[PDB]
Amino acid sequence: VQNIGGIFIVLAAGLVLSVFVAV
Amino acid sequence: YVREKVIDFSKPFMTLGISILYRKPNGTNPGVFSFLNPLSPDIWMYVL
Repeated sequence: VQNIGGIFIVLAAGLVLSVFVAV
Repeated sequence: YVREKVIDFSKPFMTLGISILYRKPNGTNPGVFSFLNPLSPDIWMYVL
């Protein structure tokens, strides 16, 4: 997680929520 | 001027001045990695 790498955790959380919600 | 008092000169047969000497400052080696990924490659493999 760098100076521009702080969005990756939010990306991973959004991807987990998008997997879990859709079917 | 400090040499004018002690010894004498003729006319200057040519005119000179003080100049600055330095290397020709290129310092430039552009490459694949500098133009492709100047950032951290860990960020790039995280994007991958």
